[PDB]
Amino acid sequence: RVKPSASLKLHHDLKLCLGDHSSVPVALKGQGPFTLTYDIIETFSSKRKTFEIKEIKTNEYVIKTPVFTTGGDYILSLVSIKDSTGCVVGLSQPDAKIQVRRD
Repeated sequence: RVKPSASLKLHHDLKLCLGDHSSVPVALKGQGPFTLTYDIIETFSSKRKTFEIKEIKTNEYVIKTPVFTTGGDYILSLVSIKDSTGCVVGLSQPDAKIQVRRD
């Protein structure tokens, strides 16, 4: 039994322009086919984005965050992960920040 999760390698906020997307490298936790769910959430209000990649067997995967067509402030956090037996684990490990601006 393992406690799976994610540990982002991007160790600070990202400076983007408008219409920019980002790429946050994450050395993920949990060894085996895990369903990795994470939230790219806005601190701006509630445009919380959610992405789920099943059976991540990587433990070192750089994530590509969707294009931000508006300068704002976002945090990529971890929602939940899933063991290959179908066991969802509450993810609470380091998060990333994506700060988008308008050029």
